[PDB]
Amino acid sequence: GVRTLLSVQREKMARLRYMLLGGV
Amino acid sequence: GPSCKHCKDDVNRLCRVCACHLCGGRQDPDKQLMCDECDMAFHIYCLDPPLSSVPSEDEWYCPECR
Ligand SMILES: [Zn+2]
Ligand SMILES: [Zn+2]
Ligand SMILES: [Zn+2]
Ligand SMILES: [Zn+2]
Repeated sequence: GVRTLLSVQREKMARLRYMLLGGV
Repeated sequence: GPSCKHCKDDVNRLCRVCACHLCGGRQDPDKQLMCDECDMAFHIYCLDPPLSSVPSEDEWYCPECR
């Protein structure tokens, strides 16, 4: 699928969310 | 650290590196296509001609890489 800036931003937010928590 | 040296991740500055490579605006990130070659962002309405919608394919390439 064509990726949007939004989709990329959401994936970075998700990745960050896991480390914000502590990785689990 | 920042993710973009050019705008230091200042969301109140235009940036043609991490936002629309054509106009620099961060508005409508849902309408900014990512070139599957150079990974720049492009407002569908900044392309010449403008795309009335987000393409239905699996990959897209900007006017600079085609
Ligand atoms: Zn930037
Ligand atoms: Zn634009
Ligand atoms: Zn490109
Ligand atoms: Zn360019």
